[PDB]
Amino acid sequence: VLYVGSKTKEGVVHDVTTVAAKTKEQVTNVGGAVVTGVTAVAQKTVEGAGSIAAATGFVKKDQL
Amino acid sequence: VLYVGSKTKEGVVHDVTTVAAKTKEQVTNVGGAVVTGVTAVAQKTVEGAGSIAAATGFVKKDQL
Amino acid sequence: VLYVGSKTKEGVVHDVTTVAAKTKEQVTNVGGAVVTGVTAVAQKTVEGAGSIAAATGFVKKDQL
Repeated sequence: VLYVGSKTKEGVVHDVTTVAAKTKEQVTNVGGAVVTGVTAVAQKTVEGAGSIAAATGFVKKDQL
Repeated sequence: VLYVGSKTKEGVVHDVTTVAAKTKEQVTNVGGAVVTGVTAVAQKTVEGAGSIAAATGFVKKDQL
Repeated sequence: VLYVGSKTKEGVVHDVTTVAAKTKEQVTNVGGAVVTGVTAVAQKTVEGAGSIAAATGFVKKDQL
């Protein structure tokens, strides 16, 4: 009766490897979003109306 | 009666490898989104109306 | 009756490795968001309406 229960991985980010030698960036930003990098987001549950989950480089401008 | 239960991987991101030598970027952004990088998003559940999940380089402008 | 219960990993970020040699950045930002770095976000639950979870490089300007 071994492992009668779970042995799982839910919403998992592992063994992410990155090797970026050079980024000679002249980044000019005027009222905007710029994303230059490793972004790991692991979630199990997100709920609600109008909800944003794991947004990267986002620009939200509502005339509401 | 081994492994009578689960041994699973649900919503998993693993063994992602990246090797980017050079990006001599002259990134000019005026009121917008730019994304230059590794983005790993692992989720199990997202719910709700009007919900955004795992958005990357997003621009939302509503006249509502 | 071994492991009758859980042995799990829920909302986990592990074994993230990054090697970035040089970023000779001339980052100019005027009223905006810039993100240059390792960002690991592990969550199990986020709830609510209008909620933002794990936002990176975000710009929110509402005319509401």
